[PDB]
Amino acid sequence: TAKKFKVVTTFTIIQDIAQNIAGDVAVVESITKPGAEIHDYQPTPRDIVKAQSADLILWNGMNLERWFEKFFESIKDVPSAVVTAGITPLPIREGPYSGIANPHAWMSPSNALIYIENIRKALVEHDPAHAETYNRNAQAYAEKIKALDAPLRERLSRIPAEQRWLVTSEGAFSYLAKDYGFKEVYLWPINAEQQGIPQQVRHVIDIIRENKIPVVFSESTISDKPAKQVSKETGAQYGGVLYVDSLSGEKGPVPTYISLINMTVDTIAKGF
Ligand SMILES: [Zn+2]
Ligand SMILES: [Zn+2]
Ligand SMILES: [Zn+2]
Ligand SMILES: [Zn+2]
Ligand SMILES: [Zn+2]
Ligand SMILES: [Zn+2]
Repeated sequence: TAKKFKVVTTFTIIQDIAQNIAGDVAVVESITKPGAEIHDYQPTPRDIVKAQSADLILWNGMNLERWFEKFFESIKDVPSAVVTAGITPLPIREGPYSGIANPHAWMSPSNALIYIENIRKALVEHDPAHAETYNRNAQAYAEKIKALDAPLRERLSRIPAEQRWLVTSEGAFSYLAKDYGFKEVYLWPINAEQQGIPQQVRHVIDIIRENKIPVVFSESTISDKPAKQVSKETGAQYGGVLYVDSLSGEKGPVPTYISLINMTVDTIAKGF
């Protein structure tokens, strides 16, 4: 037990999944901090030194981290791995990124099994002295993820099909909405600098008309104001905050990936 194998991830969700696979035999750190916007994060010099100190770097791919490839050019002799390998992307459906992969694949718990296997495989490949701990921890964590499916569906089972509309600010929930039979509506399709600020807001306020959607949400790394506005101009309650792009701090409501899924579904459910 000298200095432990060091893994650096781009953001907090991957950090928590990887630390569950690593257990005590490896140290997993995230480049972005809890609460920080991850799509257009601007790396600092201290971020370079952190990534350069790693034995292995994990990132999402599906162009989630618009900043990563340019950043990674400053890192030498450190292998990286894309943890969404083998996931089939859902395309973005409107706006200037229409047709690009929707990168929020981790919001489907069945996809998280694929994240887990990609991370396990990378850990075993580059740290083979601990292949037994990594292989045991991954199987145990995959079983925790599989166990979520029944309580999650049961928690949402009081909402009838026609009523299952999920109205959020970022369209970050397409993978979760597909898994649990929700229709998605959103103020913008993916976080970015962009136009369409008030026109999608009026188009969303539209769809809330004929479907009498009762509740709309925001998310933890972006401004809650546009959702709160939509709630004002309609009769819909503001139900947010949902979690997708970041965990909370270790003492906050959402310190782990499992707590992020459970609490996001729980908040949708109570919103209805
Ligand atoms: Zn050891
Ligand atoms: Zn080691
Ligand atoms: Zn490798
Ligand atoms: Zn043993
Ligand atoms: Zn739309
Ligand atoms: Zn996002």
